[PDB]
Amino acid sequence: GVDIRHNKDRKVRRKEPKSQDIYLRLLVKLYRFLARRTNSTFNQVVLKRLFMSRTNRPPLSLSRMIRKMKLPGRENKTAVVVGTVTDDVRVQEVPKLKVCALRVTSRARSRILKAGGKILTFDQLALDSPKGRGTVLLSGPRKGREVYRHFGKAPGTPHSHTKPYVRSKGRKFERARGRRASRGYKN
Amino acid sequence: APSRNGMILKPHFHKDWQRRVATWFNQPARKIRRRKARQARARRIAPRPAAGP
Amino acid sequence: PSRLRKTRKLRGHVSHGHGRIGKHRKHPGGRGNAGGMHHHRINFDKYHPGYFGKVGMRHYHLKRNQSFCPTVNLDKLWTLVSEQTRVNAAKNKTGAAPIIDVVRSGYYKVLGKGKLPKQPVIVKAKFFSRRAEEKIKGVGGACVLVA
Amino acid sequence: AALRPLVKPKIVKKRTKKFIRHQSDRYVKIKRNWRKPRGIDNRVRRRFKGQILMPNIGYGSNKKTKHMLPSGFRKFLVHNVKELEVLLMCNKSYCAEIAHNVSSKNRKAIVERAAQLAIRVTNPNARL
RNA sequence: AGGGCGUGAAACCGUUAAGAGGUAAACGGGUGGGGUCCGCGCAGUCCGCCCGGAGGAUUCAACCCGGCGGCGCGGUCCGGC
RNA sequence: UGGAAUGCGAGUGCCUAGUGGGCCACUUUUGGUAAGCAGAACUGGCGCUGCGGGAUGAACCGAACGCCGGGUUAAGGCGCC
RNA sequence: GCCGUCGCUGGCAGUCGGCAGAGCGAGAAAGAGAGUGGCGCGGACGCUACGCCGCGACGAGUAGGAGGGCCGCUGCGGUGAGCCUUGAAGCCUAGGGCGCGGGCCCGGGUGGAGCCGCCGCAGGUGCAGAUCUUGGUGGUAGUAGCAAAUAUUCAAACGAG
Ligand SMILES: [Mg+2]
Ligand SMILES: [Mg+2]
Ligand SMILES: [Mg+2]
Ligand SMILES: [Mg+2]
Ligand SMILES: [Mg+2]
Ligand SMILES: [Mg+2]
Ligand SMILES: [Mg+2]
Ligand SMILES: [Mg+2]
Ligand SMILES: [Mg+2]
Ligand SMILES: [Mg+2]
Ligand SMILES: [Mg+2]
Ligand SMILES: [Mg+2]
Ligand SMILES: [Mg+2]
Ligand SMILES: [Mg+2]
Ligand SMILES: [Mg+2]
Ligand SMILES: [Mg+2]
Ligand SMILES: [Mg+2]
Ligand SMILES: [Mg+2]
Ligand SMILES: [Mg+2]
Ligand SMILES: [Mg+2]
Ligand SMILES: [Mg+2]
Ligand SMILES: [Mg+2]
Ligand SMILES: [Mg+2]
Ligand SMILES: [Mg+2]
Ligand SMILES: [Mg+2]
Ligand SMILES: [Mg+2]
Ligand SMILES: [Mg+2]
Ligand SMILES: [Mg+2]
Ligand SMILES: [Mg+2]
Ligand SMILES: [Mg+2]
Ligand SMILES: [Mg+2]
Ligand SMILES: [Mg+2]
Ligand SMILES: [Mg+2]
Repeated sequence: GVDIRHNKDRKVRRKEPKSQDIYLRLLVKLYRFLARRTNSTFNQVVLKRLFMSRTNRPPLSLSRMIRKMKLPGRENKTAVVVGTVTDDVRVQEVPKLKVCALRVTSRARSRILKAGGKILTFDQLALDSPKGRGTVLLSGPRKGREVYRHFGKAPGTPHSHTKPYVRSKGRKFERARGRRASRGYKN
Repeated sequence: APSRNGMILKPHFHKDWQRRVATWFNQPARKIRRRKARQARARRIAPRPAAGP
Repeated sequence: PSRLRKTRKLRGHVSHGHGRIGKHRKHPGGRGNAGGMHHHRINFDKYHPGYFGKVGMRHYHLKRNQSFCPTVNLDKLWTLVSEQTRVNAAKNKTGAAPIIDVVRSGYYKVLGKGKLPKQPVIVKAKFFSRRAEEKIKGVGGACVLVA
Repeated sequence: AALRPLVKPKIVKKRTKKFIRHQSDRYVKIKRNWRKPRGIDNRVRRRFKGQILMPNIGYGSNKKTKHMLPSGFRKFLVHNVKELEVLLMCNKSYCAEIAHNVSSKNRKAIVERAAQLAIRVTNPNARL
């Protein structure tokens, strides 16, 4: 008679990626060695974020990378993004940067190479810094998707700013009874 | 009986729609037929443009 | 792939994943949106508020062509015109400001949202915002109306 | 002078009898292949005393002596002479086996090549 | 394969062989006994190194010539991509 | 000087089946003469659960279960079965 | 002792070999680190890293959910210089077995013409029940029965009767 509930005995976190692509698995094979042979936690964090899904590694924009590099102290420091570094078109000035990512879009690569920077991959980042010294690990907006606007507290409920699932917005699409104080009630 | 959360929906399948189902497997054969008719018109009017006036 | 679906694992199981006490009957709670005012009131209150009733005027013969008015922000105003125009506008000492024709690019109204780089513009658009006009006159530039 | 394996451990088996299906004795339509009973008031599925045993995971054999013949070898099905160059190297551990649809004129060549390569055949006298 | 004839299963029936029989038959665990064949078993597996006695090759190490392959921080050879 | 003792890795977001007939038991308690009656409060079981005991047995006592060997008990017993 | 699950996101790219020095189980934040003045050619296994190995605890189950199937059926794209009239599929088997199991492989017989393994793809893909549908066959059982309307007998013939 053993009274431990087996509800939360298995940790449902990932061990291997669900993707069947071979380049990502080779990067996983390299960072499995670096995470267990280096004492740095950087390799463990990068190995963990390689396992995650597409929604868990959101795209990072170029101007938001420029802002986090204009944050002080981290001069001559490389940037490590596990997801994708996409171009942000609403920026004019761009310094030279040392960007490390899986995939960078063509406009962003043209902008970085025109500014005079450097775009590295993860194996080149492991050759440059094995433990990961001189790096700043960044990430995109996790809650930035439209899916998280529907999540949380239910609509039609006081103090709940939640987008309802409406097939088409308009004047006569979920506006009358639960939304007007005139016709019924509002929350 | 709707579940927890989802879009309200109005499927327009309350009529007998299965009698009137226009399958589109005629499509590449009709592309070939339009192509042959267009080449036939182009061979019919020999100096004239194949498009028209 | 029917071999990946759930009907392969449920062979041998009697109720087929639909319960032994309450059987998988055909339509236990009506068809479609049945009883939204009577016995599905709580679901439409908690998840589809405002669904019942009318609000607003009934515009009889509506025209999306008349309602067509696409907007563009000042934050990505320079994406419409090529980059060498920005290079030459920054390079010219005389002050020859570039003309951005917004209707040519395919937008009617110009709204002023983000930062505009410090060089004069001549924005030819159909409609303008007050904040957009203030940003354009604060940077330097003109707001030419066009029909 | 039969072909001895490299190591000969004691192949222990937790159970040797077949897990026959419930009520396979009564009906001829019920086969001896095991199907788990999933009824509400059945005796085998809720483990009454003196009933038919159920195939749990605890009846599994040891990983050292799993899929192992009583001679000490592991089976491998061989179709032709070309599949014996696969097993010439792994000789003392794994053995060969000729398929049922192979004709006798090719079984003779397979047995002769395995006798050259010192590979034990489970059916060396399959047609004659 | 013998004119509703390729292959000819199960339920069921007949014959032969074997075993058994008053708690209806049947089943699970454990043994015992008897048959069917299988191990083509019945003086019992081989594999390396060394010692000793008996034999046999046109043979060992080291040199000569030719060809092939690997490497060269040749600290920094020359020439192509 | 992580400002009582003891113990344990925690927090958080989606999608979501089945269920929405229950029953029994120490204690409290409503109606009823009472009920293996009807209806409640706490907690545990049955339902969903095998096992040893109560001869028998959905709820009682002990105790919860992968497959085995040695030992030892619980609840119950130690004239024979 | 053995099987599986969970956890240590534990360990293994260090097989670094006359281009060599064979280790990081040890109570104690961190280097078997570079410098500068006073004969014999030798060394088992490994590692389908979706793999291998070591520690501990855990193991009931209805409705229900999820994962793994080198479990099974049919067809397609590849693949096995695949199998086959010196015998394919199907079927039977007191034979040898393997896997916890789904099931699978050989030996013997029948059979006479096609069939299968692996990577993927697709479905009309797995039965013990539904007073299930079709077909066939038992106990009943050589049993109920061949009992309404008065009745047949002898000789001869045909004919195997
Ligand atoms: Mg459990
Ligand atoms: Mg759980
Ligand atoms: Mg539901
Ligand atoms: Mg839903
Ligand atoms: Mg035209
Ligand atoms: Mg179940
Ligand atoms: Mg049912
Ligand atoms: Mg379900
Ligand atoms: Mg029930
Ligand atoms: Mg229901
Ligand atoms: Mg339904
Ligand atoms: Mg009402
Ligand atoms: Mg029950
Ligand atoms: Mg025949
Ligand atoms: Mg024929
Ligand atoms: Mg026949
Ligand atoms: Mg009910
Ligand atoms: Mg009720
Ligand atoms: Mg009551
Ligand atoms: Mg329970
Ligand atoms: Mg119990
Ligand atoms: Mg009693
Ligand atoms: Mg008690
Ligand atoms: Mg014991
Ligand atoms: Mg007694
Ligand atoms: Mg246990
Ligand atoms: Mg379990
Ligand atoms: Mg039989
Ligand atoms: Mg034929
Ligand atoms: Mg089909
Ligand atoms: Mg049937
Ligand atoms: Mg008679
Ligand atoms: Mg009679």
